[PDB]
Amino acid sequence: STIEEQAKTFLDKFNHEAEDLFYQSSLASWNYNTNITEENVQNMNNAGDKWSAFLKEQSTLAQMYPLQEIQNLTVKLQLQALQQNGSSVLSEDKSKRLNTILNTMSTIYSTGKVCNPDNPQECLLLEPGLNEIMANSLDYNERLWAWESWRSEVGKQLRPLYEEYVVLKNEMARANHYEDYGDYWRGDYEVNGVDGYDYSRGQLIEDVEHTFEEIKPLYEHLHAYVRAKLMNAYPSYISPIGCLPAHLLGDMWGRFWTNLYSLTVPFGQKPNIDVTDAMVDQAWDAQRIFKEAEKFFVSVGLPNMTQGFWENSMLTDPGNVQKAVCHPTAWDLGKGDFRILMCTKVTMDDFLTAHHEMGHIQYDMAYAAQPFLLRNGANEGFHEAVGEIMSLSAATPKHLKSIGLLSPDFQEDNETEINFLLKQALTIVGTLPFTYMLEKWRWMVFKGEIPKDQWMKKWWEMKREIVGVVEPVPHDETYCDPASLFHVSNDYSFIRYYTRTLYQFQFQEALCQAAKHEGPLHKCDISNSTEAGQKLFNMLRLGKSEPWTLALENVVGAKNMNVRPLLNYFEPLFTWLKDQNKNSFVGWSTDWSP
Amino acid sequence: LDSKPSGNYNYLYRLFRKSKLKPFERDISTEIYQAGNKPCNGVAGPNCYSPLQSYGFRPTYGVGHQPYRVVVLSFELLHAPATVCGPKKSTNLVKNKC
Repeated sequence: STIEEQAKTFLDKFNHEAEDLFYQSSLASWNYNTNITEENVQNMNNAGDKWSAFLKEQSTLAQMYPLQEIQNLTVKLQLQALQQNGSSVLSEDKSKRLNTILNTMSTIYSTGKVCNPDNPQECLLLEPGLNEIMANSLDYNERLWAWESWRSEVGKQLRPLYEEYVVLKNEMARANHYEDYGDYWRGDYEVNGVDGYDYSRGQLIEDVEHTFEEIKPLYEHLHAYVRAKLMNAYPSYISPIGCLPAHLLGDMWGRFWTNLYSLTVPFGQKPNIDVTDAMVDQAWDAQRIFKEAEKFFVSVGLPNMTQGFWENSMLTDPGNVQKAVCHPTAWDLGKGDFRILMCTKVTMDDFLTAHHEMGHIQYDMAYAAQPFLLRNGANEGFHEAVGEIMSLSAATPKHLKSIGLLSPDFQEDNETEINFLLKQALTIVGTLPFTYMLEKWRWMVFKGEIPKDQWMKKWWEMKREIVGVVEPVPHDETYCDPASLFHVSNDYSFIRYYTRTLYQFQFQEALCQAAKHEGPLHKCDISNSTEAGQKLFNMLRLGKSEPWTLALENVVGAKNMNVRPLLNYFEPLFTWLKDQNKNSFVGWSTDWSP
Repeated sequence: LDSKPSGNYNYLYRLFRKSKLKPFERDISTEIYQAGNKPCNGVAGPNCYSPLQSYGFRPTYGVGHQPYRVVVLSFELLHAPATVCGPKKSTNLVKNKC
């Protein structure tokens, strides 16, 4: 009896009891997320506490197994994820301090309400109020005031907490045999032991960088185009050599540029393709969308869903009674139970959301044959990539023609194609430079090459050569502006979206070149293509068993990080934006003096 | 019929055994497993796990985890006087006919 023979038995026993406790916690999470009730709150407390205690106890039992004598790769990966000490490596008081820091940062971000404008009765809310009033506005001064107000009242309250937070994270990751907490986040995409397909943690530092140097021009062209369309509505404030201030980038943090579609229309006479009238005409209620979606999904070749999904999942409004959350979630409870939590609305974006949120379910049911710890993606970016290529497969006008929700006399031309590509570039390209900047910033702050004395001057001079925007107000060191995001104030990884986009485009080009499709890459569809569905299920089935470095070429053909599928998706847009941007200067530089 | 909202932790499940079974052999033994080379010395905690775990059946499962009732019939062909025979039946009789 070697360490591996007892390790597989320990792993199987852990898998059984952990899937039992995971089913308990996930059914608790479902009946809270469909019913906000204090009994479900105490169900949250009990289930989460017992799951945390069980995980800590089994991690302490798993620490005694050495990871060097074991040869089987699945046992290696599962016991390596089991031997993660986490916050237990600290002192008790240090761990309690860090947990309270995380909780109070979450409550400051969640309850941060601006009360600066006029008398303090008018306290506009953050989520329904502030994003709405910045998304659709025409006043520079109000946007500047709201920006300064939010950034001040978040940074002044969060900066010493962020100091203690950063130093505690750095010292615990130094105590967990790693070099950095940025190294700990880079350790999620870790592949070791495989010859021919080898990978490392700090490799993520360069993994985006060179590929960003191959995606830098096209975004630049988009950048040029948007300032070419943003000096019309904002006079005497905007300079092409100096671009434009960061509060005008759609959302609060430059994450999405999808709020600039109306102010950056390609050509205003022809509206974009819409199907809300066609859906509401024939009364496609709440379930018919799901039935046609699963008909399309089985037309790909994916297997059917169980009856236990249809009777259990909440497929409509929560109603006046039985308060819930209206957020799209693809719940995997465990033992054969799959659910979709969403509030159904008659919307095209609801159709895209529904397709995106059973794409995750169809990814979930494929690796169900894998053990409990392998019931995930080999990297965190496969899930949303699969969901969004399922959404993009339903976003083509050819799919809308075949589905019956389009007039057959309607035809597609170059104008509709460039309009859809310009709309999608406000979604895909919008997140990527902010993602690379924020991930690199967090990595090099956590590493120690950015000292404590300066964080934000380097942030503003560093934003200029990646994002390329002006500081709206001249900014000192005192505030804590880059910590005012949901993914930073709640300790979440952010490179998942970059990985998602540049792997979903690889998946898209692989599937629609393996489906014998002739034409541009934005017209690719998976209707009536069983072979592409089989090759999709080939990588959906594996999960965390095979490494994602090995799983990348199983559908695509390459091992390394790719931008060429995104170039092929965006090449007509690239050519006509090279054609259009002729009398407007390209490039950004620090010639603006404030 | 089976499965409970509070959890059907009554029908358990044997996962661990020191050797494979034999046909028509029942093993009623909740005895400890010895994963480590070290003796457990009774009911112990590290590397000494119980081989029996509960199913925990709920009504809200899928096809692959729902409780299924299974009945297995096995016929024997021993060289003995057979006690079970098929229900061979007759028709109405006839009078004074060839």
